[PDB]
Amino acid sequence: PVMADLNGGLQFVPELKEFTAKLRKELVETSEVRKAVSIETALEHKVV
Amino acid sequence: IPRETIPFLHLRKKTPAGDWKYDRQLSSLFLDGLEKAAFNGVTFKDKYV
Repeated sequence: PVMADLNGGLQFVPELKEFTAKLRKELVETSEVRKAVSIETALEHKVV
Repeated sequence: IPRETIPFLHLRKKTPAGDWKYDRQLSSLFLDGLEKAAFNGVTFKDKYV
């Protein structure tokens, strides 16, 4: 019987769980803050 | 515990690679606690099992 590790090396990056859970927790921040800052400046531009 | 020698009752410890290798220190405090538990005995008071 053979095993065939077609894994890119993801057994080496250590503590991948939150290493993963951080990469996306940042992609929602950088996404949502540029959702909120963008709409209010566009809203700022509507009161001046 | 002789060097390079694995005792019969050893605890293990994950290595950053992912497997589990015999650790000696971490299997030391288990194993002497046994030997302590064999001369004085161990108490489980207030356990809930």
